[PDB]
Amino acid sequence: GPMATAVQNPLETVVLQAWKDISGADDFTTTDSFLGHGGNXLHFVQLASRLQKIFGVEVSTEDVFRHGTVEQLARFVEQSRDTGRNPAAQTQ
Repeated sequence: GPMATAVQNPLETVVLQAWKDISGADDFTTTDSFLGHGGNXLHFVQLASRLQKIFGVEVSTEDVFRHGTVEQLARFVEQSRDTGRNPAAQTQ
């Protein structure tokens, strides 16, 4: 479902959709955790750089491992996507 599951992130719905294709976890939700649902270490690597494409943001294994959930991934991504470059550039 296009942007069906969106817990305050319109993006998070594409993130788990990748994991469904990568690992095959169809019953993986956005607020659910990869590692809590059972994830394979190399698939985090694949996922990360897969997400990097659809996010347009620099994503490596570190981030998908740290946030644990695609909800918390989209949480930072949507902000990085909105702000673009120059991290936290205030008083522009």
